[PDB]
Amino acid sequence: PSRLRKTRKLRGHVSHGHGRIGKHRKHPGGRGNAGGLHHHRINFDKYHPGYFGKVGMKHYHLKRNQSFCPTVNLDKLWTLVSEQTRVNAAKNKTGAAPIIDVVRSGYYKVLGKGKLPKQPVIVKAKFFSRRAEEKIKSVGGACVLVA
Amino acid sequence: TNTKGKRRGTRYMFSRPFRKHGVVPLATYMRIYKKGDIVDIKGMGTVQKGMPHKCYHGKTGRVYNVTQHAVGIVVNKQVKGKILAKRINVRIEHIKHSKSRDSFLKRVKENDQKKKEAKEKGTWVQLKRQPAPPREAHFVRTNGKEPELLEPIPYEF
Amino acid sequence: GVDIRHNKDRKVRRKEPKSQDIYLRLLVKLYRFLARRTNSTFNQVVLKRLFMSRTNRPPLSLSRMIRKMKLPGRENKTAVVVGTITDDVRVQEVPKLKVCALRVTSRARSRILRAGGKILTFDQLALDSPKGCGTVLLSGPRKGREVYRHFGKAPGTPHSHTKPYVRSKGRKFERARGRRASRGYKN
Amino acid sequence: APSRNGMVLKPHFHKDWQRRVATWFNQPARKIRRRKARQAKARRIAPRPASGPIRPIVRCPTVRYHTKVRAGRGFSLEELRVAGIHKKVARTIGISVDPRRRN
RNA sequence: GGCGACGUCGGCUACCCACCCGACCCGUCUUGAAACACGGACCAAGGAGUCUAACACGUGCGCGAGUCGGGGGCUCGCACGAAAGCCGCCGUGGCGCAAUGAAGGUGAAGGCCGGCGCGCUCGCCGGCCGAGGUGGGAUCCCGAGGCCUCUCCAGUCCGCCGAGGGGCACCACCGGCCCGUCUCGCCCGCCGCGCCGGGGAGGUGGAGCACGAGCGCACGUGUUAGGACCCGAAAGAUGGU
RNA sequence: GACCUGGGUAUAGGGGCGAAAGACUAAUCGAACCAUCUAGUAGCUGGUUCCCUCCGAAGUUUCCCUCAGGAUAGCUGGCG
RNA sequence: UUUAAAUGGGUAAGAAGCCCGGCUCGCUGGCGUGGAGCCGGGGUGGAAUGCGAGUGCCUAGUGGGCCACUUUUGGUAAGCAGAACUGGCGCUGCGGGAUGAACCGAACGCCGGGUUAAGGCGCCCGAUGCCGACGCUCAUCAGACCCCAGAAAAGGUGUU
RNA sequence: AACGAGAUUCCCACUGUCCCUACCUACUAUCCAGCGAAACCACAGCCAAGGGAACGGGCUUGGCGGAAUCAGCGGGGAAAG
RNA sequence: GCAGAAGGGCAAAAGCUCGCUUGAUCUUGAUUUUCAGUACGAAUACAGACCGUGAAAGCGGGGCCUCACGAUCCUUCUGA
RNA sequence: AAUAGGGAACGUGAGCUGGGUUUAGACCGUCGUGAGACAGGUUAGUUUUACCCUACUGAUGAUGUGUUGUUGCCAUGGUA
Ligand SMILES: O=C(c1ccc(-n2nnc3cccnc32)cc1)N(c1ncccc1Cl)[C@@H]1CCCNC1
Ligand SMILES: [Mg+2]
Ligand SMILES: [Mg+2]
Ligand SMILES: [Mg+2]
Ligand SMILES: [Mg+2]
Ligand SMILES: [Mg+2]
Repeated sequence: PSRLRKTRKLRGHVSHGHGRIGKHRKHPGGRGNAGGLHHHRINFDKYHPGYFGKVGMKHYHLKRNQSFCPTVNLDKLWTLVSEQTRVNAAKNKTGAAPIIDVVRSGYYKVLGKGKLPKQPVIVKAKFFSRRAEEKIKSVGGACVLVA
Repeated sequence: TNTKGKRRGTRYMFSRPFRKHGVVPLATYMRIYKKGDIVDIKGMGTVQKGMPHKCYHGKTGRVYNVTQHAVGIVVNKQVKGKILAKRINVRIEHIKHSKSRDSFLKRVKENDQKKKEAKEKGTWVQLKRQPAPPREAHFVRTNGKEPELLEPIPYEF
Repeated sequence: GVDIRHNKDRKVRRKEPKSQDIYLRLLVKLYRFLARRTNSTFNQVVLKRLFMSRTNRPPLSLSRMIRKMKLPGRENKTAVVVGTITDDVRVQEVPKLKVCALRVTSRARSRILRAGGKILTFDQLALDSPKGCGTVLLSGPRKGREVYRHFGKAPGTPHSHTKPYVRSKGRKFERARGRRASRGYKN
Repeated sequence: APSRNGMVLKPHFHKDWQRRVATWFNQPARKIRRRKARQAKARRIAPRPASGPIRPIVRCPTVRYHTKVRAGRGFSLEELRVAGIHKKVARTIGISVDPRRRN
C-alpha cells in the first residue's frame, strides 16, 4: 500500500523528513558493521556483549544427527497416549500399568517435571534423568530402558 | 583539563579544622549504628583508610550495613538529570548521628501520649504544629515619659 | 499567555478498539451502554479491556483459571476473562466451574463441557448478571511474552539479565568479551 | 549505521546478485507439464503399474532417523537369491534391483 | 411603523481605477540574508525516499501448546483457470514447547501432618495434598448499622454502609529448584568393587524454572545490505582503434 | 645547407619518438582516444512535488586517525 | 589565614510510623547477652501552598550556536578569545526604541465593544488646543530620553 | 677574436618620446535602402545619512521625482566570462 | 622528617633506631572513583583459607593519602 | 611666494602601462641522498567584452499657454 505510508504525507516538505542541517546523504557512519571496535564501540558493548573473540574448541564437521535427542518431561508424558488409557488404568482391578514409550512419539530422553499422577506406568525411553526416574519409582511405576 | 583525581578539591574540607588536630576523641568509636539510623557524612583527614569522596562530605544517608570498622550508607547523588540511590562503605570516624530527625522523634513521643490525655480529659488540643502566625493585636504603653525624637546626623568625613 | 507547559493534555488511552470486527463492535455498544448507565465498576473494567489490543488481552490457560478458583469464597462464582481460554495439558481433571470469555478454544470447551460446566459469552453474561454480581474477573499473564525478556536495562550493563538479540544461539555467538573475565572483561 | 537494541546481521548481498536471480513464474506451467508427462506416460505403457517398480523395506541411517522405515532403491541380490528369481529376469517382472546393497 | 415602477433595486467575484495605512525577493546553507552571499529571463511537459531480503517493535486477523503447505501430489480437455479447491501414513521440515557448560555432558515441586534414629548443626517411613511466603492490589463477596403516608407484626428490592474477607494482572522483596564452577564434608549403590557411579551443605556465574504463548498472514514505523531519495568527481581495470 | 619539401615505409599508450621544452603522438598529453566493468565511491555541494489539525526540539555528556562525520546519554513524538 | 557572611547544598517533617507480647539463629557470646528475622496484638487528624500520578516500549531531529543582566579568565582594548548562573534569539509574530536578531512591554485561533503595559501627547503622527506647578539655562559647535551610536584631565570675577 | 632578432651602461647623429599640441588623407564610426545576430537578464534601475551579514537600488528619515529618445561615455550596477 | 610535585595528615607518631618476619600470598563476589552510570586502572568494606607479628586487644592481604599505567587476536609459562 | 600634510574600496587596469611581485623555460648561490626548496639574485614571458540600465556630456523634444511668431523677465543652478 503506497497510499498508507509516510512519503505521501511528507511530500511538499523540503528535506523529506531528514533535516536541513544533517541532510541525509548516503553512508555517514560506514557500511554495515564498520568501526565496530572503533567508533561504534559503545553500540557493540551495552547491546552485544560477547561479540569479539575466540571462546571454545573447534569441532570440524559436526553432524546434527549424532546429538539428536528430544526431551519430554513428566507433565507432557501422559498426553503421548490417549486419555482413554489413564481413565482405564486406575479403576481398581490390579496393578496393570500401561506402557508409554516416547520413542514412537519421537522423544528420546525423559526429564523431570513435577505432578506426575498417582497411577503406575512403565516408561520405555532411551535416556532418563535421576529426578525423572524417581518420580516414576514413587508413583509405583517402573523405568525400562531401550536402545 | 582538570585532573579527575580522587581527593582533588579538598585542600580545606579533608582537614582538621583548627587546634583540633592530633589523635581522635574516643567516643567517636563508641557510637552505636543500627540499620536505618540516619547518619551524615563529614570525612576527616587523619584516618586515610575509609574516607568516602568529596561528593558525600556534607550529605546525609542511612545505614543499611554494619561491619567491624565501617558502615554501608545509602545516599542520593545528584548526577546530571537524575538522582541515584548510591551505597558507599565509610569508616566510622567519618560519620556521626544526624540530629535532623531527633527533633521529630520528640514530637512523635510527646504527641502520641498527649493524644491519649485528650481522651481521658475530653478536649481538642490540636496537636498539629502551625507556622508563626501574624502578631496579635497587643497594647503598648508609654507610661510616664514621652517618645524619643531622633533625626539623621549630618555628614562629616 | 497563561503558562509554560510542555503539553501532556491529550490523554493517550483508547476510546474504541482499532478492530473492525462487527461482533466485538456490538459488545462495545452493549457494555458502554452498561458502563454509563448501571452505576457499577465491574462493567467499566470489562468495557476498557474490550478496547485493548491483542497483546493487552493475553490468553488464559485452564490451570490458572481453576487455580484461581480453588480459593476460599469463589465456590459458586463465574470466571470472566476478556480474552481467550486455552487448556493446559498439565492439568488432569477439571472441575465444573462456569466461565465467560471471548473465544474459548476447541479443546478447552470440550474439557469444560465434559465436566458439566457452562460456557458463556458477554451477551448472556449481561442477561445473567448485569451488575457483574458474583464474578471473578481474571486476567492473563501479560508479561508472559517472549518480548519482555528482551526489555530491561541493556544486555551489557551490570547484572542486567536482559537477553541480547542474537540471531542464533550457540558458542561463537556473543559469548567472548564482556561475558567472561579472561577474554577482556565481564559486566 | 547501527542504532538502538537490534540484531547484528549479515545479509549476503555483497555480490552482484541481480543477474543470478530466479523467479518461479513458470512453476504452475511446469506442474501441468509433468502431470501431462505422467498421464501420457501412464497411458503409453500398459496396464503395468504407474510410478514404476516395487521398492523394498529400508530403514534409515543416523540415530535421528533409525526408528522409521523408508522405501529403498532395489532388492539386494541375496533377497532375490532366497526368493528364487533371477537377477536379470527380475526387472521385467517389475522388481527393482540394487546390487550394491548389503544384508 | 415608514419609504420607492421601465431605469431602476440588490449582488459579488483572478474586472478596472483611485485613495489612506501597511508593506525589501524568492529558494537556500547559516549564530545571523533585503543583502555588495549563491541559484533563478519567461512558458510548457518530464523530474527525486522505490523495490527485494533480513531483523525489531507496534497494531489488525485465524488457530492455539501447538502452528504453518511455502515444496510436491490429486481433481474431463476447458475463457476468466499462472486462479480456486483438497491431502495428514504428504508435517519431512521450520519456529515454539528447556536451559546450561569450552567440552565430556548433565537437565528445573514443594510444604504440612504423625512417628523414629545421640527428633545428632543431619535426617527416615507413611498420608494429605500441592507452584511457597510477605507487602500493595482494580474487581468481586460478606456486612452491624442506615433510608420509606398512623402505630407492634412479613415479604422482594434498591441506594448509603464503618468494618472484615478471598485477592487478578503487575511491582518490590524473601525462600525454593536446574546447569557451570568453588569450598567444606560425610554417606549410599553394583552387568562388577574402580585413578567406579550417585548423593550432601554453604557461596557465586547463567540469555533459566517457579501451571505454557506461540505460530502463520497482513499493515505501519525504524535500521541495514543492495544503484538504494535524485544528480555529481580527480581516478583505477580489461579489450581494442 | 646539421638545408626545405612530396609520396612510400617503420615505430602504438606506462608505449612510441624526442639537438630535451615533460615537447609531440589527429584542435586531446605530467600517461591519447574508443567501448565496457559502471547507475564506480563521496564523512562534501545543490535539489527533494497537496491541505488542515495537534504536540514540539537541539548545538551539551562520554568514546572514536575523532575536530565538516558518527556511536552514546539528554532533550522529542507516537503508542499504550 | 584565626574569624567569617548573603545566596546555596543535604536530610527530616508518621501507618513502610509507634508500642507490646512471643519464637527461630549454625551470627554474637559472664548472662532469658546483643542483634537480625518471623508471627500476633493495640491505638491514624500529625508544617504552609499548589497539583492527578505511576509505568513501559518504539522513536525522529540534534551533536557549528549566538546575545544580554550579574559573576569572572587571557588581553592595551575589541561587534576579541574562553567559562559560571538565568533569561532570550535561533524556532517568534505584535506595541514602543526613527531605523534594527538579542533592548523595554507582551507572547499570536477569526472578530466586535471596553481597558491598559512599555512608550508618548508642537507639526509630520493618534493623543496636553491643560488659562498645569516650581526653578535652572543663551551656546559665533546649545541641548534633547535604557542598550545606542561620540569625549577626558584641566579651567571660567559666565550665571545659580 | 669572430659571431648573437641575447642581457646591460654611456656617447655621436637623429628625430612629435616629450615641452605641447596642431593639421591633412584613406577606411570606418555617423545618416539612409536592403538584410539582420549574440552575450546577458529575480524584479528592476536618482541620491545623502542611518541602522543592517559592519560598503543599499529597494528598508528608515531626509533631498526630491514628468513622456519618448539620439550621439557619445567609461563613475557605478561590489557589470559579463 | 615521612623516596620524590604539590596539597592534606602525623609526636610515648605515620618520623628515628632496633627485633622478628613475607599478608607485596590463595579465592569468590559487592561497592566507590571516571562514567553512558561501560571498561581498564586505582581504591574501599567484607567474606573464606593459609600466615606473620605482639604478652594481648589487635594490626597486616604493598608503600600515610591523592599519580605511577594497557583490550580482542597471537605467543609463552603455570594449574588439575 | 612656497616647494605643507592627507582622504575618496591603501580613489582610479571593459582608462592605460606591465617595470615589480606572481604559472610554465632557464642560470647561480646556499640547503636536501633525492625529487625539489628559498619576501635570495638574474633573464624571457597572450592584460578579453559595452550594443544594456543609470550617472555624466552635449542633441532633439515633452507639459501648460486656443493656435503660432516676436521681444523679453528671473526662480534656480554654477561661478574666477
Ligand atoms: O583571441 C584571443 C582571446 C582573447 C580573449 C579571450 N577571452 N577572454 N575571456 C573570454 C570569455 C569568453 C570567450 N573568450 C574570452 C579568448 C581568446 N587571444 C588571446 N588573448 C589573450 C590571451 C589569450 C588569448 Cl588565446 C589571441 C591570442 C593571439 C593574439 N590575438 C589574441
Ligand atoms: Mg541526518
Ligand atoms: Mg533569503
Ligand atoms: Mg590500468
Ligand atoms: Mg525522520
Ligand atoms: Mg527587566
